[PDB]
Amino acid sequence: MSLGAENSVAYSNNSIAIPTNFTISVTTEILPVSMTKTSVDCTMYICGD
Amino acid sequence: TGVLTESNKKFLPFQQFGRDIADTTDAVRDPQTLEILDITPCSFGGVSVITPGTNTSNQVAVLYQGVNCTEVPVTGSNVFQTR
Amino acid sequence: STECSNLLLQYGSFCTQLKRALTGIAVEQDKNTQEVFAQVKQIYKTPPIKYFGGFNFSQILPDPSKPSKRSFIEDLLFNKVTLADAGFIKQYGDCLGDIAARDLICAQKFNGLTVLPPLLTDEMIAQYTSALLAGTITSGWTFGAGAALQIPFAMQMAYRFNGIGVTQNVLYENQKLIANQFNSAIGKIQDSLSSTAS
Amino acid sequence: IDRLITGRLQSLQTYVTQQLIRAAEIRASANLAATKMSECVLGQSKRVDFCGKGYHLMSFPQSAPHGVVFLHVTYVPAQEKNFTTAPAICHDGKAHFPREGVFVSNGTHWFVTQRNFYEPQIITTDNTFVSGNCDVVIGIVNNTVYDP
Amino acid sequence: IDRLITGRLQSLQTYVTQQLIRAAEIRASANLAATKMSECVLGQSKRVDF
Ligand SMILES: *[C@@H]1O[C@H](CO)[C@@H](O[C@@H]2O[C@H](CO)[C@@H](O)[C@H](O)[C@H]2NC(C)=O)[C@H](O)[C@H]1NC(C)=O
Ligand SMILES: *[C@@H]1O[C@H](CO)[C@@H](O[C@@H]2O[C@H](CO)[C@@H](O)[C@H](O)[C@H]2NC(C)=O)[C@H](O)[C@H]1NC(C)=O
Ligand SMILES: *[C@@H]1O[C@H](CO)[C@@H](O[C@@H]2O[C@H](CO)[C@@H](O)[C@H](O)[C@H]2NC(C)=O)[C@H](O)[C@H]1NC(C)=O
Ligand SMILES: *[C@@H]1O[C@H](CO)[C@@H](O)[C@H](O)[C@H]1NC(C)=O
Ligand SMILES: *[C@@H]1O[C@H](CO)[C@@H](O)[C@H](O)[C@H]1NC(C)=O
Ligand SMILES: *[C@@H]1O[C@H](CO)[C@@H](O)[C@H](O)[C@H]1NC(C)=O
Ligand SMILES: *[C@@H]1O[C@H](CO)[C@@H](O)[C@H](O)[C@H]1NC(C)=O
Ligand SMILES: *[C@@H]1O[C@H](CO)[C@@H](O)[C@H](O)[C@H]1NC(C)=O
Repeated sequence: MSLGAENSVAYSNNSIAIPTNFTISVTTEILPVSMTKTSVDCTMYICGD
Repeated sequence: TGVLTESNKKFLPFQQFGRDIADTTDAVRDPQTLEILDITPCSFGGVSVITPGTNTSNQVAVLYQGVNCTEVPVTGSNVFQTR
Repeated sequence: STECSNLLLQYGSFCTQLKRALTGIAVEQDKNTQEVFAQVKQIYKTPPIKYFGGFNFSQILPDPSKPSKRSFIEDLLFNKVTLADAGFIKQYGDCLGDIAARDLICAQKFNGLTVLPPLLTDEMIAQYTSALLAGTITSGWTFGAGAALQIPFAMQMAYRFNGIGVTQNVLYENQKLIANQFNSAIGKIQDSLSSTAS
Repeated sequence: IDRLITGRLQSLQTYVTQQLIRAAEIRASANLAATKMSECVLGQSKRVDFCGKGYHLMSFPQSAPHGVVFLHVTYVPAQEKNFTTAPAICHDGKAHFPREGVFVSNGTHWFVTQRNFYEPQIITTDNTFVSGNCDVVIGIVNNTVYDP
Repeated sequence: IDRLITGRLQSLQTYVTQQLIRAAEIRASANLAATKMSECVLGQSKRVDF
């Protein structure tokens, strides 16, 4: 497997990088909250009348 | 059922059996010739099937888990050895 | 035993849901490791110059001499935890060896219990840790919000000092003292990991 | 009948235990969703990688079958450029540090800008402050500071 | 054989139930570790004792 693209940022002690533009990003995050509510009758499941 | 091999276990002369932690026989004393035999289970392991979807292809690959590539019999010519 | 299997077939599908629960746990472990460590999209690396304003990161950056590219502190942490091999490298080959001292792992494997290897090897976890350290050292917090933006480490520490509520002239007039205190703290981390085993 | 009763009772207890474990997991996820609704939607969050990737601006809830969907609106810097930086400016034996922003240079002249966007400005006593002299800060450069 | 099957099945079910509870605890700790990696390493945190 590949962990990602290899990068090497140009670091020095008197150089800085500053952005000149921007983007507005909309992302989607999905979260469960509740599940199905169930009920079980033993006398009809185990025995059945 | 198993594989019997020669042993170097130091059996005392009054001892005829050797047991395991899970209470199974690891070593036996042969009754005719007084010899000690180690018993091991025969080769086994799990089989996993790697496939794409059946709407894509019917080709499969087989992963034999935890066993070396020289012991699996008793495409598909592309044998590879993973961990 | 065929008779035991024919009697066990009458008990339904307990084994299948048991296997399903164990498979779900096994997938969840790899998901946990991937969601903790694989948080960076690109593998950053440290430039060959090793000056960061007087701060010494020689113990957390990887050492290329070892075959596993791990740092000194990572090697100490890996040596302190006595991790069993857990039957990874062909346990049936090792259990076939004629040794009088029978292991517990051989009994576990012979009684049907198997340990699966993780998806990410320790070298990949070390590579992710190295990429995170290189990005944090050479870009600050920018690499977690887009592209990595380079900045000198003294200016980055002045930004951190402004973040906690201290003026940056406190850093710039006490830079060597702060670097020496950080290096002494890293050396104390060395000594506490080499000495204390709990 | 006793054998069948024991088997069916064991199956029912297995189902109830699995449902309890899944209920604990679903409750943890619902608590996380409630925290994200309280912090992402009802305010602005400074926590990194909470409420989306990037600098968080807004969030919008949407209902879903057995769940919630958050639309996270974030700010991403786009087009970076190289500049020459310095920690302070030496002027009349005085060290000037920026109030908000960073000193940059485009090769010939020095400006002061803000960190997240390139908006250069003339270095002035209004946007800088004076602390100490020039033989303490490492990397200090020489420039005049404008006075209005 | 039926007695042995019932006993070994009960032991296996006990092991898997304990493994499920431990996996839930480990997943909670991994979520905490991922949050600490996102908020401590990738940025600066204002939360006290975080
Ligand atoms: C910043 O980026 C935006 C795009 O995200 C640029 O807007 C584009 O500009 C070109 C040329 O003027 C147009 O052809 C496109 O239609 C624009 N895209 C839009 C409006 O979505 C903008 O020019 C960039 N600004 C700078 C200063 O680089
Ligand atoms: C950065 O710290 C490392 C410690 O990991 C220093 O390396 C050690 O220096 C001592 C001398 O005090 C030697 O005895 C060790 O053998 C060195 N360990 C190595 C090279 O792995 C290193 O000198 C420091 N860098 C500085 C001060 O620039
Ligand atoms: C750095 O930026 C300054 C911004 O003032 C540049 O100065 C101006 O440059 C334009 C040409 O791009 C000239 O027409 C103006 O007369 C200059 N203004 C002055 C000198 O006050 C400067 O040229 C830039 N330097 C570089 C190397 O790009
Ligand atoms: C700054 O960087 C240059 C080249 O990268 C180096 O020669 C110089 O020694 C550095 N400054 C300090 C104070 O180490
Ligand atoms: C039984 O076999 C052993 C070894 O083969 C031999 O020494 C012994 O004399 C035999 N006993 C009889 C009664 O033949
Ligand atoms: C197991 O496989 C390895 C490499 O595939 C090999 O070196 C080793 O000899 C094998 N073990 C056997 C054949 O017992
Ligand atoms: C800045 O300079 C480095 C090294 O000179 C170069 O690799 C890079 O492309 C330049 N531009 C940006 C936006 O980083
Ligand atoms: C800045 O000016 C002073 C005298 O005004 C001089 O001593 C010093 O060397 C100058 N700094 C640089 C970097 O040239």
